[PDB]
Amino acid sequence: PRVSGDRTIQFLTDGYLLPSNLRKTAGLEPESMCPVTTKLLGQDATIVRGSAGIDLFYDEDVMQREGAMPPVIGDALVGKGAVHNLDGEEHKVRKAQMAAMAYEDERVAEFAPLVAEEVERAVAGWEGAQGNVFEDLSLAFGRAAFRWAGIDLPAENTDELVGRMITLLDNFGTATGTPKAFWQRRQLDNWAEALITDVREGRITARPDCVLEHMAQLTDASGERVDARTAGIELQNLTRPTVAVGFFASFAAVALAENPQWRTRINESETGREAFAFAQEVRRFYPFVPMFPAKATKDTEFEGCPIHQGQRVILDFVGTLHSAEEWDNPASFDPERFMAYETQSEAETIKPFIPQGGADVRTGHRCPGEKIAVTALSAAVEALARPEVRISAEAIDINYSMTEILARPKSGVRVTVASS
Ligand code: HEM
Ligand SMILES: CCCCCCCCCCCCCCCC(=O)O
Ligand SMILES: [Cl-]
Repeated sequence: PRVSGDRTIQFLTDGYLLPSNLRKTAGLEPESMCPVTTKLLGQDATIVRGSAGIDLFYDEDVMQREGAMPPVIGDALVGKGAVHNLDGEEHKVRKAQMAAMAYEDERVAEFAPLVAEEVERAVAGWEGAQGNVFEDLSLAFGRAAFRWAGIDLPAENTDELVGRMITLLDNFGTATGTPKAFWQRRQLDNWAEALITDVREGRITARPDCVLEHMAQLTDASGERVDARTAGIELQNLTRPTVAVGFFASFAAVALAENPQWRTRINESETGREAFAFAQEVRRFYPFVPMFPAKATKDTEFEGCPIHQGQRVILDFVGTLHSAEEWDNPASFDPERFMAYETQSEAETIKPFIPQGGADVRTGHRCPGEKIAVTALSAAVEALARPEVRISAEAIDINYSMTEILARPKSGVRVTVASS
């Protein structure tokens, strides 16, 4: 199944609709698990979804990541030289040092009280006032992330830097926004490089064993220290993605307005299980990652389709999270599908549940921040569900576009907290 012509522009105009549009244009039936091949940026690109597509995408014998992401996205979103671009042993060594910070249960347990504290502070600012879920909880997450990482700055400096990360996250994916994203990337990179260099030269003392200290000590596979700008880029890769949970927190507010019986179950629970399952179904249901790219390292073959060395393989995330072959009633928002699960570690066993990637965190490229993200999103869900929180139901607060990346309600979701 091919679609003719170069569809680079159609990737921009369709956003999250691109993979299902191309499958339709190729003549596949709805719910087909057949690959579809198009041309993107001058080369073939084969879009796959579902469990067999996950296995291909994460097979590092045949897939590499270097060069797979277009730099206009990647250089702005993750920075040059980031772990996302690395392959083989250099990737393994870099990923081990970053997963040691984000994915270890002891460090996640350090983050939990910080994000609960910052979320409660944001929600307190809504009392009798006009709040914004996306802007205010993204800022709360960023404040928690900076304190968690040991980035110790005056309050106004932290807020300004988190503000830059929000502006970057809110703009990297459109033609109008990309110069704004690249400007923020340069300022943030300059800031993080100077902070890393300050720690390495003794001008700033990091808390022992904190994330900032471990990023200043970042080394490569030969044993040499990674240059200071790249280490600052990796420090951002352990704080900016936490700010980005604000997108999921916006959707969670929409979902609580739309599911009042689940909201009641959360408010009446003492276990946290409903809020956890609700947070997971927000990540399953709502669009965040549209798709993700890799490049073939050698000629191979997937379900009768030839894969040429150098071409892209694109894992369709929306189509995997919404596949009728992988999920019962995938168009239904239904937290019951996660109610039997207790932790994010247990949720990893669900093979098509890949909102932040698939396969294994330490041996592959899968996101090492899912425990952090579910912790932050769960804290948001619990606070948003409380009955004094009044979530606006107007069309600009509740609806969101599927043709723009990243997606969120246009208003950010307006909220207020009832006060006497
Ligand atoms: C806001 C929710 C988040 C989403 C939707 C998200 C999504 C993703 C995705 C799709 C990937 C790529 C997986 C792959 O290459 O196969 C990724 C990688 C990564 N994420 Fe996340 N992420 C989130 C939160 C976080 C958090 C909280 C952290 C850490 C604090 C984090 C750090 C990373 C890192 C370091 C990588 C690169 C891993 C690698 O290439 O080996 N992310 N993320
Ligand atoms: C022409 C487009 C091809 C593929 C485009 C993929 C867009 C990727 C966007 C999501 C990347 C995951 C990182 C999210 C969290 C963060 O880095 O702050
Ligand atoms: Cl299911």
